[PDB]
Formats: sequence, C-alpha cells, structure tokens
Amino acid sequence: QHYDESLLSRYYPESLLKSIKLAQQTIPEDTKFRVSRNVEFAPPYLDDFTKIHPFWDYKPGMPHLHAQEENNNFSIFRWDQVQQPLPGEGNILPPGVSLPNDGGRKSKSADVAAGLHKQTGVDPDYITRKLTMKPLVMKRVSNQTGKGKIASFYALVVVGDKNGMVGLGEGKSREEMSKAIFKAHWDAVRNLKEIPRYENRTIYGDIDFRYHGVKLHLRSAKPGFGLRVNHVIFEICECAGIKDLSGKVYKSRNDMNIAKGTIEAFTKAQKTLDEVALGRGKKLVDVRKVYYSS
Amino acid sequence: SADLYMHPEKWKGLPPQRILELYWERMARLGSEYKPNKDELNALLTTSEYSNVPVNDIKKLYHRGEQGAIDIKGGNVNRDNSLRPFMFDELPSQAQELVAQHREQRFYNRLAAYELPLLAQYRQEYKRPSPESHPVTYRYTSYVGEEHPNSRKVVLSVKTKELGLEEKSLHKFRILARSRYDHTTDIFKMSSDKFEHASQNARYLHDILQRLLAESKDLTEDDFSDVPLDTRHTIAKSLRKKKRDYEFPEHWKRPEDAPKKKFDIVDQLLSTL
Amino acid sequence: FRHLKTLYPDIEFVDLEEQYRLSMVEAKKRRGKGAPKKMKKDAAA
Amino acid sequence: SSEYVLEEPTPLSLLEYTPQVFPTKESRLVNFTLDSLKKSNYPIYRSPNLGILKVHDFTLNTPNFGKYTPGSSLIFAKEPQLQNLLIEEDPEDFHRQVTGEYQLLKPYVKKDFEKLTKSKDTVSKLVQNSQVVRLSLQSVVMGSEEKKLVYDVCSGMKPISELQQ
Amino acid sequence: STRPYPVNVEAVYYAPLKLPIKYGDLVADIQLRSYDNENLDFYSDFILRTGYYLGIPLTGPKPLPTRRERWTVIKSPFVHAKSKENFERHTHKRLIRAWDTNPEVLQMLIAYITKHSMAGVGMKCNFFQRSEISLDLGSDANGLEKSLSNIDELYSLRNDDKAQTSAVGQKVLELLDSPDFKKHLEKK
Amino acid sequence: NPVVHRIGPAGNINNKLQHLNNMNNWNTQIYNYNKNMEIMNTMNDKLINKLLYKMMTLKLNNMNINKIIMSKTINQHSLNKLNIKFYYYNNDINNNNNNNNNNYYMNMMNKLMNIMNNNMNNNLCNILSYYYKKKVTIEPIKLSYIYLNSDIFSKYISLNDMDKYNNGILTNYQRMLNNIMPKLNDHNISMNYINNINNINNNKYNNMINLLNNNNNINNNNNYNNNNNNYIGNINNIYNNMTIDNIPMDILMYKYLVGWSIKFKGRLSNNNGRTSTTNLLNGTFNNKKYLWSNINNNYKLNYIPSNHNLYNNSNINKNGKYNIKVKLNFI
RNA sequence: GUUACAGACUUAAGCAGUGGAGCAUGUUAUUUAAUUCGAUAAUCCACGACUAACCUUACCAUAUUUUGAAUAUUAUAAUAAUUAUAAUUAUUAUAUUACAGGCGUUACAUUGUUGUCUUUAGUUCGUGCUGCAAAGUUUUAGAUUAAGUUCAUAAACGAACAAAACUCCAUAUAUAUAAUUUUAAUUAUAUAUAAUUUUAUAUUAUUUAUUAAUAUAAAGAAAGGAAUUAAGACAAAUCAUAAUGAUCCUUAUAAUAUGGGUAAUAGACGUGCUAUAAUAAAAUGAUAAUAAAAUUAUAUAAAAUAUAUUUAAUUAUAUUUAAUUAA
Ligand SMILES: [Mg+2]
Ligand SMILES: [Mg+2]
Ligand SMILES: [Mg+2]
Ligand SMILES: [Mg+2]
Ligand SMILES: [Mg+2]
Ligand SMILES: [Mg+2]
Ligand SMILES: [Mg+2]
Ligand SMILES: [Mg+2]
Ligand SMILES: [Mg+2]
Ligand SMILES: [Mg+2]
Ligand SMILES: [Mg+2]
Ligand SMILES: [Mg+2]
Ligand SMILES: [Mg+2]
Ligand SMILES: [Mg+2]
Ligand SMILES: [Mg+2]
Ligand SMILES: [Mg+2]
Ligand SMILES: [Mg+2]
Ligand SMILES: [Mg+2]
Ligand SMILES: [Mg+2]
Ligand SMILES: [Mg+2]
Ligand SMILES: [Mg+2]
Ligand SMILES: [Mg+2]
Ligand SMILES: [Mg+2]
Ligand SMILES: [Mg+2]
Ligand SMILES: [Mg+2]
Ligand SMILES: [Mg+2]
Ligand SMILES: [Mg+2]
Ligand SMILES: [Mg+2]
Ligand SMILES: [Mg+2]
Repeated sequence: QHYDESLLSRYYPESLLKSIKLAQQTIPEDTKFRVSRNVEFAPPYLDDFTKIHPFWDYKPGMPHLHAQEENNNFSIFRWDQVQQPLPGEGNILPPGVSLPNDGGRKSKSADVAAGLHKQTGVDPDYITRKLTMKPLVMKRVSNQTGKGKIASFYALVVVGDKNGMVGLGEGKSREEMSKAIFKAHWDAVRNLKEIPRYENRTIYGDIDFRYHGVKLHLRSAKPGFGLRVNHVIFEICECAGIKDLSGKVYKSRNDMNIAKGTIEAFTKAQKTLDEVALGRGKKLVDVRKVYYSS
Repeated sequence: SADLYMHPEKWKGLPPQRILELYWERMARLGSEYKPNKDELNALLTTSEYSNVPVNDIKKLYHRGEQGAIDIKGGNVNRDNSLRPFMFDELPSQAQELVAQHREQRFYNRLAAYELPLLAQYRQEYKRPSPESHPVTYRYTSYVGEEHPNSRKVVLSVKTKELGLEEKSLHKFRILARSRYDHTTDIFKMSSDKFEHASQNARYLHDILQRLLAESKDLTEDDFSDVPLDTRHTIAKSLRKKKRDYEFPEHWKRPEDAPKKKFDIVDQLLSTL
Repeated sequence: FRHLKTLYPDIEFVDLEEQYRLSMVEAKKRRGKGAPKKMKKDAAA
Repeated sequence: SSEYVLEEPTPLSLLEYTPQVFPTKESRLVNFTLDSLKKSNYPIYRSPNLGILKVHDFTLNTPNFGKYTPGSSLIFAKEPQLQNLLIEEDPEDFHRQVTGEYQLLKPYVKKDFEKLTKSKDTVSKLVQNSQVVRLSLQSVVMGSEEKKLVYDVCSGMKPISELQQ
Repeated sequence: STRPYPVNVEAVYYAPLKLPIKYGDLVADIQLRSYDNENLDFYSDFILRTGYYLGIPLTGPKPLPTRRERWTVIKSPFVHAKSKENFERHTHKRLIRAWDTNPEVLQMLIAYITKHSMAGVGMKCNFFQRSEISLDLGSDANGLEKSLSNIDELYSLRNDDKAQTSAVGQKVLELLDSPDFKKHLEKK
Repeated sequence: NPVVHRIGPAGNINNKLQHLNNMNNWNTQIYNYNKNMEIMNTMNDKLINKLLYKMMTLKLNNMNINKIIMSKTINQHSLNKLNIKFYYYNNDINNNNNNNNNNYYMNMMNKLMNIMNNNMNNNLCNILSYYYKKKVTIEPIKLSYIYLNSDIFSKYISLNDMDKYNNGILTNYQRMLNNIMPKLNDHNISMNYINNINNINNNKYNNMINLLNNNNNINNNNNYNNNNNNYIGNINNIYNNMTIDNIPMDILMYKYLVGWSIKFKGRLSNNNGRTSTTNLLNGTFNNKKYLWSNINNNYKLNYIPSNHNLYNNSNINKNGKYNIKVKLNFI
C-alpha cells in the first residue's frame, strides 16, 4: 500500500488528496486490520465514497438529519415530484410479473379467451371476435351458516357464433356479480356444442322433448317467420343462429331449466336428413329446394 | 450569489432553468411577503419555449395563480386517482426507512474516510503534569444537550500521604476529615453541589482544603495526638461489599504437572523459512 | 391553529374540529334544538 | 453523481459544541460568552434575522414565555435585526461563571442582637438561630436578594411583614 | 491499472484502531446510553475512529449493565383486574475512556462527536484534571490576558476556501477579542 | 440457504438494508439523563404532531378543499438537533403535472412545505427551536400512492371516502381496493431473495480463496502473521464484482406488498341502528423468507411482526364514530 | 331434558387451605343531608381504585360566579417590540351575536379496549368435478398428534386467517470490548452456533422395517417459562380513561370556597391477615454463614451522637448530613 501520487491524483478528486496524505502519514503502514463481526459499520460492497450517489446518499438541499446546509441554504422548493426516484432501470418489477396496463377498457372477453387458451387448446381470436355474450339468469342466492346468511351471485350466460355453436354456463361468486358472469362466460365457452340447423335457419321437424319438469314443444317455421318463442329460447336461438321457430313451454317454466332443455333438445332430440337417409337406406328429398332448382 | 434570487434585474441572459429555479426560490423564501415585479415577468417570459407554455398563459399564471391554472385547464380533475394500481415505480415507507438507514451509514463512512483524517493536524503530545506537583484531582461532570442539575457537581480527591504534611499534622488532618477519609486506601474525598455552578463548587472545595490544611499545620493549640483515628464508617462501608480475599495455597501448586511443549518438526524447520 | 394566520396569512387552513362544531350547532339550530338564550345578570336583581 | 466537496473541519466551526463544564478556564470564557449570547436572544438554534422580511420577523423569547402566572396568550414580539442587537454581559454572571466567587451570606454578631433585646440568654439563642439559618440556606437555589431577605426574617432582624405574607 | 483504495477508505471496512496507553492517567469518562443497541454501537465505533485520528487513546465501549424498568397495567379499560399486562424498558449503556490527552484535543473530540450525533443516544462526560495543592485564584488580569491570547491562537484561521466557519464562532471570538472585555475585569 | 455448506460460520442481519432499526419503532427517539426533560420533549412531540395535522388541510375556495394526508411524525432527537420526519400524499396531483404550466405558480401544498423550512425567519423551525432549545428541521417525503403506508391509507379512506361506504361499500370501490397490487408469488420472491444472498456470500468466499491462494504468490507463512493479524489482501479483491449497482437493491427488505386488509367497523350502514363490520382480506400475511432462510423475524415493540405495518383512524359521520383499520404485509 | 369418542389439577391420590375464632377489605341490606358512580353466575365482590384527613370527589349543607376553558364577528382604550416623535404588529382590559360547559340518560346508537367459550382447533378462497339447483367436494375411509398436526385411501390440486415456527427470559460454547481502582473477569453485553436431539440394539403389534412403543446402549450441557387466545356467540363489561350520535340543563344538571360524607352498622356474603405450643415458639450468635431483582434531581439518606435505658448491644424518635444522581 502507501500509494504515491501516480495512479492516485488522476483517480481521486483533488480536494480529497490532502486527507489521503494525512491518513497515510498517520496510519502506520503494515498495520494489522481486524474485521469486526459484532458491529457493522462499512457497507457490504466496496465503495470509495467519492461521489454522492442519488438514492443511496442524502440528496443535497434536503432538510434531513445530518444536513450541513445551515438553515437558509436548503435548495428544494418544489415539493411536487418524488425526490430521489428509484435508480437503475427505475422500477422494481419482480421476475415473472408484468407491468399493469389499461384494465378498465380491457374486455373481460380477452381475459377469458387468454385463460381458456392457456388451459385448453382453443384460440383467443375466435372467442374475442366471433362469440356473443348475453346473460340469461342473474340472481342472488343465499346459504346460511353458523356465521349467518351468506349471499352468492349466480349468473347463467350463453355464448354462440350465430353460425351453429352455442354453449351454456353457470357461475357463482360472493365477491360480486361481474365475477359470476366471468365464470359463466368461462364455463360456457368451455361447454360449446354444435347444433344442426335446417338450411342454417330452423330445426328439422318438430321437437317434443322433456327436461325434468319442463315440457318443450317446438315446431319448425316458415322462412321469415321470426322467433315466436319464449324469451329464454329466443335468446338461445339468436345466439345459436336459429332465425325461424315457434313453440310453447308447458309445466315448469324455470328459466335455467328451459335453457338447459332447449340446448339439449337441439343437440340430440332432432336428427339431420342425411343421417336418417343413411340409417334408413332411403332417400329424403326437400320439395322446396328441388322445386326452385335448375 | 446567495442573494441572486432577491435581484431579478440581473436575471437577464441566465438559462431558462436557472431563471425558473430563481423565481421559485424568491417566492418560496419570501412567503406571504412576496410581491410580483415586472423584471421577473420579462425573465420568465424568456422561458416560454423551454416549458412550451404560451406567453399569455404565463401572464395569467403569474397573476391569477392556481386559479389561473384551473381556468385554463377548463375543468377540475374529476377522477379518483387515489386507488390507482401499482406501477412498481416507488418503494413502501418501511423500505424507504431502510434506505434512509443506509444513507446515514454511508454518510458516516464518508465522514470517517475523508473528514476524519483531516483531524490529524490537531494532534498534540501529551504534556504530562508532574504527579508530585499535581496530586489533587477534580472531577467535572457535563451532560451534552441537557441541563441536568448534577452538572454543577465537583469532586475533590487527593491522597493524604501526598499532601506533604508532617506526622502530627497528617494525623490531625485525618481525624478532622472524619468520614471523608478512608484509611484503607488513604484517599481524601469531598464533593460540593450547593452552589449553582461548577466553578463556584471547585473554588469552595479548594478553599475548604486550604482551611483544613492550615488548621492541621497549626499545632500550637492541640495536635490531637491522644485521640485515635476513627474507622467505624469504613467498617460499615466495607461490610456492604463481598470480600474475595482468598488465594490459592502456595504449597498446593505442582508445577511439574504442567504440560511441556512438544516437538513440531514442521515448526522447527519453518523458523529458517 | 389560531396563530397560523399571524405567521402565514398567505395560506388558508381549515380546523376540521371547529368546522364540525359549527356544523353541529347549525344543524341543531335548524332542527330547533338550539342553545337557550342565557340570561344576563342585570335581569331582576 | 455530484462530486463530493469536502470542507475542512476547523476548531472555529466545531465551537458551539464544546462541553459546557470543562476544567480549562479558556472553556470557561467561551461558555460564558455563549451563555451571554443565548441569554441575549442572539439567533442560535435558528435562522438569523435580517431586513428581508419586514412584517413577519417574530420572536417568542419574552420573559413570560414558558411561565403560567402572568396569564396572557403567546406574545409575538418584533425581533431585532442581526444588527442593533444588545448583549447583557452582566459582571455578576461573569464572576459567577468565569470565576468561582460565592457570597456565603454575612454572619450576625451579638452586637446586632443586643441592639434589640436585653436578656443575654435570648441573645445567645438568637445568635445560634442566625448561625443555623445561615448554614442551612446557602445550598438552597434562589436569588441572592431573596435569600438574604429570608435569612434576615428567620434570624430575627426583619419582621415577617417584609415577605408578601 | 486497477483502482487504488488508500488506507483512509481501507480503514472504514475494518475494526477501529486504538492507540496504546503509555502513562495511564485518565482524562475523561464518556458514557453513552440509549434505549437501543444498534445506534449506540455504531456511534461508539465512530467515536473510536475520531479519537484515533485525533491522537486520543481510547479503550473502547465497555458493556455496563443494562437497566430494566418494569410497569404493570390492567388490559381492560374498566374492570378486568384479572387480566394484566407487563411493560418494560431497557437502558443500554456503554463506557469509553480517554487517557494521556491534552485538554484542548479532548475538547476537539467531544465537539466533533456532539456535532455529528445520532438519534437516541445520550452522552454524559466526566472530566478529570490534576492540579496543585494550592492554586492562585486572585491572578485574573494576567490570567485573562494569557487566556485570551490562547483562545486567539487556537481559533486562528489560515486557509480561506476550506475550513467552513460558524456565525456563532465569529460572534464569540469578536466579543472575546473586543477591548471592552478588559474593563469587565477592572471592576475592582 | 439452510445448507450454507461452502461459506463458513458467519451471518450478519445487522445490515441496515435487511432489518428495521428498533429505534424506528418509537415515534420519539430520545434518551435524556434528565427524565423531566425527556417527558416534556415527548409531550411537545405529540402536540406538534397534532399541530401539523391541523396545518395539512388547505382550501383555495369554497369548492376547493385539499386534505393532505400525512403519517405519524418520526421525531429524531440527537445531542445537538431535532428532525421531524413524515411521509405525505397529495391527491390533487393535477394529471401528474403532465402539463408544464405548473412551473409558473406554487399551489397551496408547495407553499405549505416551503414555509416548513425555506422561509427565512417565519418558518416553523424557528418556533420549534424556541420550544426545544436546539436546531429543528422537518423532512417532508412525498408518497405517490396511498397504500404504501398504513397511516396514509387508513386516514385517506377515513377522511376522503365518506360517500363510498356511508351507505354500504360500493362494488367499484370494493373492487379497486382488491386490485391495488398485482397478485405476486410470495414463495418465488422469498426464494429469489435467498438465492441472491447465497450468491453474494459465495462470490465473497471465492474472492477470499482466490486472493489468499495466490496473493501475487509472494506472501507466505511466517509472513502473513498467522498469530493475530487477519489482513488477507488488498480491499480490491475482497469485494470484486460486488459494488453499489448490484448488491444493495437485491438485499433490500420489505419491498413488495403481498397482503393487505381493510376493516370498516362502526355505524356506517344506516341499518335498523346496529353496527356492521366489513373486512376485505387480500393476499397473505406471513413472510416466507424468515422460516426457510437463516434470517430471523424481529417483533417490533415486542408484539408486532416486522413485516406488518398496521394503523387505524377514526372519524365522525351523521350516525356517530367509525374506524378504518388497515393492516399491510411487506415482503 | 340427543348418541359415541378424547381431554383438564374436571376427577382419583398428595400437600396446603376456606367454612369454625378475632381483625383487614369488598359487597348486600339498612340508616343518613350525603353515605357519589359503576361492576354484581360462571366472566362481581383487595373489582374500576398503584394508597378517600383537605385535594382527589363525582355526593350533602351553607355562601358565591354568570359569554365563564376555547373559536369566530364588531367597537373602545392601554401596554410592549421593531423600523425612520410617527407607522406597523402582538398582547391586555370592557362590552355584545355567538355559544362554552355537563361524571345528566342511553354499552339496547357507537369508536377503542376487555372477560368467557380459548392453547381451544377451528373459519374460508381459486381452478376442477358431482347434483337441474340451493349446495357438495376439498375440510375424509382408518389411524396418529397438543393441534383440519402428519400419513393411507379418496375428485380433487393448491392457498389464506388460525396450529407449528420465527420472537423474548433462561441455557452451553466461540469471538470481541474492559489497562481487573466503577471489579466481579465466578462479571457485564454485542454477534454467531446449538436441539422441535441424534445413533445403535433388542422386544413388541403392524400395512413387515418400504415402522410404531418398550427397553437398553453411547454422543450430547441440553430440561423449562413468557408473549401471541382465530371466526362467531354471550344486545356479556365500559358513555366514570378518553372520544362522538341522539335527547336533556343553560342564574344551572355549568364554576369556586368553608365543613361533612365516601370510614354509618341489625343481619348476610366473597376474599385475605393473625392465632389456637414441643416433626414449635422466644433470646443470643462482630475476622458479622449464604441471594436475586429493583430504587435514589419532585432524592436516597450512611457513620457518630442525646433519648427512652443499665456498661453495652437490639428497637423507636430527635440531633447532622458522609458519599452518590450510580457496575
Ligand atoms: Mg322465471
Ligand atoms: Mg454498593
Ligand atoms: Mg382432588
Ligand atoms: Mg360465619
Ligand atoms: Mg372466618
Ligand atoms: Mg388492631
Ligand atoms: Mg357501593
Ligand atoms: Mg350497567
Ligand atoms: Mg371540598
Ligand atoms: Mg355539547
Ligand atoms: Mg358535575
Ligand atoms: Mg356490549
Ligand atoms: Mg364496544
Ligand atoms: Mg351442472
Ligand atoms: Mg370440520
Ligand atoms: Mg475481579
Ligand atoms: Mg404460535
Ligand atoms: Mg375469537
Ligand atoms: Mg362453536
Ligand atoms: Mg346489557
Ligand atoms: Mg354512568
Ligand atoms: Mg367524557
Ligand atoms: Mg354545581
Ligand atoms: Mg369505599
Ligand atoms: Mg379478587
Ligand atoms: Mg408456638
Ligand atoms: Mg446484585
Ligand atoms: Mg442483574
Ligand atoms: Mg445509624
């Protein structure tokens, strides 16, 4: 040790040289230097202390303890921004997390689509673009415990492309009903099916299927008839792509049971012409289509 | 200059940022006593391009103040920004406290590194007063940053045998001190705090010591040779401490049983490097 | 708080406690349960 | 990172931090000067007064400050500027602090008691009383004049009426 | 080549160095007390460093016994005397002793440390001075003159850019050096 | 890490970046031999805190009332001076001052903080000097969020959001509180912290071995002074690649808010006349880096886990008194 | 006024007690001008209250004050300070709108805090699955644990508040500090390590060592206490710590002084103290057998003296303050 002015005058500020010289002329060279592990005084990193680091040293002008700037020499006047912001990259985002962004205007459909693609193989673009959301049954459901009545939000929604697929999903949440709709949207996209339609317009023939206590009587319709059916079925049809229908609900008229029954009826109660012809060994002809043919 | 903010006439030509800082300083130090001046506007108007604010806006902000900012904005900030989600750009309070701890630690390390060595210019050799010439010891007490009433106390302590007194005078001194002298260690002892300053107490103690010395050296009337020295107070004092005055018997020692250093060939051969 | 005006006339402050007090007395005045008028010593003898 | 501008620590600056009670008599002179400065309300522990602020230069070092009995609200006195400020520097405080002078009261001899009473035994009893009061009052913290007044009243010279009763 | 780190900045990373005691006559006894230990120890370490660079032998922080005060109080506001709670307070104390040092050097040390104090720590200083059996107390005029000369020499400035001053220091020096001090002692 | 096989017997939590100094557990940090002086200083501290609370609220006009929320003042008494420290939040952030028109006028808050220290003779520090007989300084520290301090968070929700829970907690308001912070993986953060500390220790240990094994191959036995001296080598190699730009930030503790709870207890809801309590518990309330690594938790005031910062503030509504209790955990 | 299973000084055993006597203290009841108020099953009753002569004190008697304890509004005048006889400011006094003040009522309007269930082991959430659904699952067949503790199977896989752990007193060891006259180093207090012990053998029942309890062995200094008492319930306690909502008083339900009461006593009651004698009481025991933890700037008070009291000692006052504001 005991460096000369070479490699020392050009590396340390000039004003700090006299102190270094006095330290060299005071501390005997070849003096043993204990390390104290009862008290911590030096930083855990090497530092010469020649430069006042922002965010790791007191800001000049800040009225702090150990502020040597008299009382009328404080040089901070605008208390509007955060003095001494973070150093380096300027943020402490931990690994594996993303900086929050617009969430109020970010559609929940995008969140559902991303999550489903994460777990299942479905693509997000189709869910976001070609699927329609419309709730069916929103209501507060209450269970009582030792604590007391516990209220839960039960939401049932349908999702379809107006081109053949429709799904039904129910979700419960105690935090809020928006969450219940989120779970229902999640489930319904998970539970999508394919509905056979006659000329992409109406069902094949008439259906008289029974769901638990709900008697679904549905009959086909003329072109341009419109959905002259119960509102639950009307919503299911409009989301599923059915445009002309007519029917009546008998016995129980519970909305949720109606929705489940009509989805099932579309799925399995009806049969396509091609399947009947193949299993029959016969030929079924649409007179309307062949009358207007070439 | 320290008073540069007070004089806005000489602000002309200064950089816009320095102009703004000066203007802020002037209206921050003055407070309610701040008064607008034309030169300050002319200096401020030169900074329109620096902060991209139209001149007329600067005039209205100078005059109307926060009301000016409100009426140029066209509407108050109607949004509950308080509950904004974290951007991970600031530290919690307790983390900042930890940072401030390190800031103080770095401040003290820097002080020790660079300011402290400059204290080596005030080293002075200890000019030791001769013990024989200076036997009496005065103890002064100080409380830094407080006004404790004990700061006035002064204690005088000296050995009687080093007073320089003859046998008869020493005996008279010892028997006149009464409880203030302990024969076990031969230390005279005396404190005073009646007076409200240390200087007065020290003078009082010195005068009492002179008075006692003068009387002790005056053997014309009575030398108090017959009356023995009383030691009952010391007996009482010593009876309130534990006496560990027992030593290991000399004849129980067996030095032959101590271990002898063994032969270390490596250590023997390492002496020659 | 009373001395802040003497030192710093520029900045206006609000004493939430005093404002709550005056709000409460006014509400009682409006409700009709105001403080009765205290009678002066000169009354009677 | 701004360069560190070292400022040499010098004894003159480090003054105002000297221990209040130090054996050397140079420290006695310095501490006396500081005591005189602070008793005169010279600006220490706070920013000094210059002419920049005209109607907002306040000081709270009026004699009533801290005390209760002279019931009044906070006096906001008009502080003097840094100049035209007076320093007391009382010589009695100097001897009291820089030197170690102490009055130690004044003993009463039988001449004084005999001026009043005629019975020798009563004179002897009064002498003893004056001695006892003299030796038992020098350690009590009060002013010299009040201590003398109590000393005379208790000894017998001045009647009780001298005190406020 | 590589960055050099001189001893002043090397010493910061190692335990403070203590100068040896040569004669053995005590000159001060500074006791630091705090209700915690971290600040006390850090400040102590600083005191040792300041003393060493100033040429003052210091022994080091001696762990004097801590004092535990204890109070007890019923937890409930009104009436549950059965439930009680214990509160305690600890006074951590250290002792540093200075030997074989001139009075003015010790004054320099104490001044510096009090200037750069820390939160929570309190300091009480015991000063020992050896003196004659009999001292001349009437010697004032010559004594005052020599004392004023010593004050002027001690607080004498040489450089200008460095050695930051204090307004109070200037005021005290000007008062002491003012000729009107002479008539203060001329009251006789 | 629990293993620490290739380091050696050591360990020092005393770093000022990994533990909160116990002096900070107290609002007044003073020791005085004159206990009467200590008591009066404590009383003055409490009084001035209340005065600053009075000072904070400001109004520009009838329709502008600005409440500046501040935390408990940290009074730091040293032998020569006193410092008053507090964090504050200004709701009137004015679009984060994005527009530059702010440079030409001081809002009420700037003037308030300026008279705290900067005003020449009329600043508060002068008056507080009269009360304390020493130099006094005040530290205003700005906080850009309200959930970074339990004091500011409780005070804000107790003094500025009456309309949001007076008649029950609104759905949007309750949702915003539950989404103040992203749900972070406490386990990953704790393990990352442990690995970083282990890496620092290994790097330093390797520096020792490399330095001592070579030491430029000059210093040898009988020259190292193996009896008492421990000077191993140049300070440069002791902390090679261990500098201010990598070490301190990754050893700093109490960075992230993982759990937070708010409790609205009182007469808020205008029910038949009873009281209701609404609790919003989000996250976790235990520090995972204290039971796996070798650092040990310290209990503030012998009853508060260090990782917990909690506070409650009261107020008065038309029905009576209510209390908002906020407790935060900072891993 | 339902069944089964375990714990806990619940019980059994042991030691000491209460209930019996006298006294101290709280309560009831009663008396009284007042015997102020509250607590009053476990969860009140030497409780709020860590000391009721005056104060305190909230009660009774008799006298006495009326914008009072602040904050604001408007006039009149006086004093002090600072600038060059004037100007400004701060305070004081006299008024009035204006209230202030309340231990008055409501713990069944409240904040905060607390007692009991309670060192008890429970209380919930995300995704998945089951039932049309409310819901359920996880939170369990069977065992183990102090414990939703840990396993085994199981639509479940995880997580949060509790459990445990970190924490503090204490323990063993290492390093450092202390010029071993602040001594005691047999200590003090800073950092760290250690154990929620490990290993081996055998005898057991078992899911077969891919194991539990029984003992042994040997390696260890290694064995305790404190804090923390979840969710809900008791409309449990508190408006007499303090604070607010509503209602009530404003020459009185607010404020001051002199006395008294809170200390009364038929009965009853819960806590304790002291005794009813010889495995137990009394005197004496000066190289003064042997402690720990606490206190002394609103002080602690030694030694010596006179006294009762005899030579002295012990015991209690008085005389006088030695030393110390404390390893
Ligand atoms: Mg319906
Ligand atoms: Mg002793
Ligand atoms: Mg039994
Ligand atoms: Mg009986
Ligand atoms: Mg009995
Ligand atoms: Mg009796
Ligand atoms: Mg009673
Ligand atoms: Mg009651
Ligand atoms: Mg009375
Ligand atoms: Mg009222
Ligand atoms: Mg009353
Ligand atoms: Mg209740
Ligand atoms: Mg309550
Ligand atoms: Mg289903
Ligand atoms: Mg269960
Ligand atoms: Mg010893
Ligand atoms: Mg636990
Ligand atoms: Mg509970
Ligand atoms: Mg239960
Ligand atoms: Mg009740
Ligand atoms: Mg009551
Ligand atoms: Mg009250
Ligand atoms: Mg009355
Ligand atoms: Mg009573
Ligand atoms: Mg009891
Ligand atoms: Mg007996
Ligand atoms: Mg002891
Ligand atoms: Mg002890
Ligand atoms: Mg005695």
